[PDB]
Amino acid sequence: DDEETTALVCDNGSGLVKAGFAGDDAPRAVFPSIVGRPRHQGVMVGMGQKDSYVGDEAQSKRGILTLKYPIEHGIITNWDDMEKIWHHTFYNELRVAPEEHPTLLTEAPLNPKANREKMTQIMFETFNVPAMYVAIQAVLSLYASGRTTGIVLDSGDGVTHNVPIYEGYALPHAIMRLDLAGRDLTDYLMKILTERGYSFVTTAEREIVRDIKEKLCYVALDFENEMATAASSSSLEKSYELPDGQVITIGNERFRCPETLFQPSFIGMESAGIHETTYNSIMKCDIDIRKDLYANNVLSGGTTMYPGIADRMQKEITALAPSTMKIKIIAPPERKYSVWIGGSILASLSTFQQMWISKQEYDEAGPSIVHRKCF
Amino acid sequence: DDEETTALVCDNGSGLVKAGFAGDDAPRAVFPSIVGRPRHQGVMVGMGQKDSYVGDEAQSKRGILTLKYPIEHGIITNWDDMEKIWHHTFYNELRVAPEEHPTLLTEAPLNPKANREKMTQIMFETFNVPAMYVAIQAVLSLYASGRTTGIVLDSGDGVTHNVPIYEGYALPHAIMRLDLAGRDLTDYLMKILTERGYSFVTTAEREIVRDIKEKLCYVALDFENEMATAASSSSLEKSYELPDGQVITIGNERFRCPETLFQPSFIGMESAGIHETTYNSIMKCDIDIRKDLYANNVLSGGTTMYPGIADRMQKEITALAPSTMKIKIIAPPERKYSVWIGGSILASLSTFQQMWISKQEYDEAGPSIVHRKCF
Amino acid sequence: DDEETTALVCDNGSGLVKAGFAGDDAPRAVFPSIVGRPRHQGVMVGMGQKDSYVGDEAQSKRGILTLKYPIEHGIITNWDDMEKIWHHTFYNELRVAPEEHPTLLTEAPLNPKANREKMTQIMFETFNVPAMYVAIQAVLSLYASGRTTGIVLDSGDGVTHNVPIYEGYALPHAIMRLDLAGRDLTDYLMKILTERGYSFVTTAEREIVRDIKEKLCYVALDFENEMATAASSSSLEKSYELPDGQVITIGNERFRCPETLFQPSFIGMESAGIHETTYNSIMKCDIDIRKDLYANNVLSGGTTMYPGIADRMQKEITALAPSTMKIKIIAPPERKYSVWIGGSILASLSTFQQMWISKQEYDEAGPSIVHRKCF
Amino acid sequence: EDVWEILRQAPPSEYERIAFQYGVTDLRGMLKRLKGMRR
Amino acid sequence: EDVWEILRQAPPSEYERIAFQYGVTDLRGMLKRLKGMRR
Repeated sequence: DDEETTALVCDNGSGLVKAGFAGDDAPRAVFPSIVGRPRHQGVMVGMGQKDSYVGDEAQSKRGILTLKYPIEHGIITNWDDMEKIWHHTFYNELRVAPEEHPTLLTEAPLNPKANREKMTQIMFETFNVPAMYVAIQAVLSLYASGRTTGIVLDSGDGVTHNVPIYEGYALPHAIMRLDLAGRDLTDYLMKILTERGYSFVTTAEREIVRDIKEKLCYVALDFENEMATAASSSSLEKSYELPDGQVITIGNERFRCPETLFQPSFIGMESAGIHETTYNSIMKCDIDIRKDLYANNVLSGGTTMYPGIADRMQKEITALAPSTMKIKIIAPPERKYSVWIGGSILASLSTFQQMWISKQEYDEAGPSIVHRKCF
Repeated sequence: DDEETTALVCDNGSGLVKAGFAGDDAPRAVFPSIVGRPRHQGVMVGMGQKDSYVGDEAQSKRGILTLKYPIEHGIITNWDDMEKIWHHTFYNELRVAPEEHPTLLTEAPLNPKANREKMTQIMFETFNVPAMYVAIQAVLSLYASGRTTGIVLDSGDGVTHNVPIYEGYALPHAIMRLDLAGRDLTDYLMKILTERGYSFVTTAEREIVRDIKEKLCYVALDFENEMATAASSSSLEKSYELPDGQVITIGNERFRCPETLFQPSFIGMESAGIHETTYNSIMKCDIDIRKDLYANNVLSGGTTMYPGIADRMQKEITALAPSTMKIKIIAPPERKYSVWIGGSILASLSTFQQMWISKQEYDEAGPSIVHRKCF
Repeated sequence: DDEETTALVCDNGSGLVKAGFAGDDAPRAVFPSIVGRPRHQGVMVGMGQKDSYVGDEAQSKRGILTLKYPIEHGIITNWDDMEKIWHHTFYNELRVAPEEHPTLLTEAPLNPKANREKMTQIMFETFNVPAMYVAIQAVLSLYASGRTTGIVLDSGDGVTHNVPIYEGYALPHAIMRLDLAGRDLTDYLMKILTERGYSFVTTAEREIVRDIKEKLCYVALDFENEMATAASSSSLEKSYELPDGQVITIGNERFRCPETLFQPSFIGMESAGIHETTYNSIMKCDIDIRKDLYANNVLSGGTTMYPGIADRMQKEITALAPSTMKIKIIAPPERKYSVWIGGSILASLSTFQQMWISKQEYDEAGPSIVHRKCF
Repeated sequence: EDVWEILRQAPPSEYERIAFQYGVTDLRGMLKRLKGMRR
Repeated sequence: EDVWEILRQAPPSEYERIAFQYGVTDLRGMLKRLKGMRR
């Protein structure tokens, strides 16, 4: 009931799927990437008691309903889950027919192709959108950066990569992921608080804890003197209302959760901190890109929204970088949407509709089409 | 929008193409003789990302864009490269129509004719300049010498010849080239520094190194006692900021790069030093020209701008010349432009427009015209 | 408890250090060039839990113990590591006193001198061997070639050079390295398989992958038609038991790993394939050495043990060489040991003990002695 | 700024160069507002 | 072959020339066996 169409800027933010349209300004879709199973089935009159309306309601059904990401590790283990996830989107919050609105597709690297293959065709058939098109979440933020040169640190919804770039020019060779997910920090948090006097395992228990991180948990630039600070610093020694109504008390954790992203020792991970991932990437970069980086040290990823994020970023790069060069990490507050924003841009980039995944193109070349000279 | 015309003093300085006009005073054109290829193609929105704007911008695109001389060995392997090189010139920095301004052409000897044949016609057609005219870079410097008698040592942008001359009178028989190019020294530098603790291969890595030579690398008159000096002389033992921001440290190289022009052993070349090329030339010269030389021992070639250049020149010629005769090598600081300068002169030499390559003359005699009784 | 001595043919094969004696036939020493760190320290009764017994046991301790080459890039970043590496050798597998057995030293070119300086003296002091002596791994293979004329392609344990030679006569100028290391191929393998559906980063994970290459990964002569072959060729479509017990499935990789040695594009390297390194070297060689090469196109390097190695070698050289000349690359199966073998020869070359590095000679001239007129 | 007029008169795609030259990392945004206009 | 006797009677070092003349790129090997004998 309008003009040609609006592409469908649909973004499965590693934790939440989110979306608006091309040229949109706010992803009108935002919500958990989980599926939920009740256990008991009190014999209840009537119905309306969905097994799997997780979408954005199920957390209302938290507890009885369990949790399921399909992309769990940024890895879609299952799709029909994600399938009706989409339908939920397109028909409850998108409440919109795919068939007539184009969409760009958000993806991180490292995906075996058939993931997209399948998602693509099924999006055509179940969806018959006018045409689709995929795009690396990483790249999406990248344009969402608009500093076409320099790396971006994408530690976002639950994701992590380094994205060296140079007026659009990025080196995949130097490009990397950090398996870390705010979920991961979640984990160690459960570890600590529970062992520290708490019994905190349950799905929405994880819900509360992630809330805890994203509201209060932080990091201090330093550790060891920061550690001594922790040794008696009462200010941090603050209890937060546990959403049962309890007031969970909090101290050194609030920061000792995230910081391990620089020391997986705490996650015990063999890996290395985000910063020196950045730095070894940059060293991989050409000789004097490095200053480009320094001006383009773009962080990305809201869960990383914590304090000092750059504070460290810079301090350690300093600790590693030649003071000769002047560093500057880049991180907007709005890093969640940034990826959405740049996707809204690209897709909304009228001079660019040639790229979208047409039903036909697939049809002639099936899904495999998607791969060469297209994604 | 002016009077008759200004000839187009266009000079492809063996490393950089450069140019002004007849009667000009500074080649308004100066820039690298390279072509540049990016590799990766991060899928980048929009465009403006030229494959091959090397000209003077590409070094901005260094790293991703690779390097290509067409005249690589003072040998144009390819032309369309050099073609758009010209157009770049004439339309961005010359930003000027060839068709209405004459031009003299800069060339070193040793060129198989068709090189000029092709360059010529295409310059007419693509260019329709009022008329062109070629001239040996060597000779161009020669008048650029104005000491019409005596040899000139042309080790310039990247070139090397001896140019015995005598009130304009030069003996091609005695005339010679030294394949050496500041690029060559570049080479051995990479060899040494890299093996000496460095990993220095990349195109613009070569860029930095050539910069290094032309800013700091030198030679000391002597070697072996100079060698002992090197054995502990801390003053030379100076590190220079690597344009990554590193400070490349420097010692014996700064001089052990160029000096091999007298001993290709280091380049392993079967050839012999520049000096005794001079000397065997001169001995070829008539009996008493030699003193003419001695007053006319004109060096040419800026890359040879290093210390002591004459210092040796004289000392070894001494070591070879009869002290009976009094030597004097000749080398202005401005040896790059010198060639341009003398070309600006000749072409600007009004009493001389008869020589220029007219469209027609070619037309009737095609390009082959160029050869006899003309160049 | 025997006659004069046996020189100590000790060979740090770029990946493994290996050795026998002069006149030996099999390097009785062979094992990884890594160091290993556990992480956690479960509080474990008793001891025997070495931090750093990597040698040949640590891979038993793989996982908990991490990985460390000292020569990582054929570049000894650290020595005490390599120091006790030696001691391990000399006292567990060599289990032998250095002080009384001479040794020749294996080295590739490109080493800043002090590396050998230090290794040398410390070998005397910590080792007091009767006398040492170093020798380029490259040269060592060279005699190990015994075709004293012709280049050798040394892409071995993890190394890569071209070694033009001519009855012992080699041109360093024409001589080159290819940074590529079977480790590098390892890399791209991890890249691919992981992104292709795998999560393969861990040190011994790299262990498995390198095993994978050296057991199954290959190359097909051709690519693009070979590519179509890959497009459906089920025969290659073979899964191999992942040493967890999984059976890692394998297809196009098994070959798409190594082949990039001819196209670093895949490693993204600016460099060029091994073959045309050979060819530009040879062209550097004198006019008619080239046929010498063609009979002497000696490959070297076991990791290059893959199929077709020469198959391509010849086909492309053909593609470049004049069919006038007849090519023949040379590569024994036993290329690992070859270098050891020729070293065993030289050192074992009785007519040659004059060269060995005597304690005294050093003593009077310290280490710097090593350099001139000796190595 | 003139980035407005320059980009409107910028070469069609190289609004890239002009926006990011004049500090507009939100060429992204320049076009996205231009798209809320042209979306 | 006679390479055995020739090399034993070859000029001391130029076993180089004789071995590599008679195809013995393993002058290396010729001496290494001669060394397992003389090692």
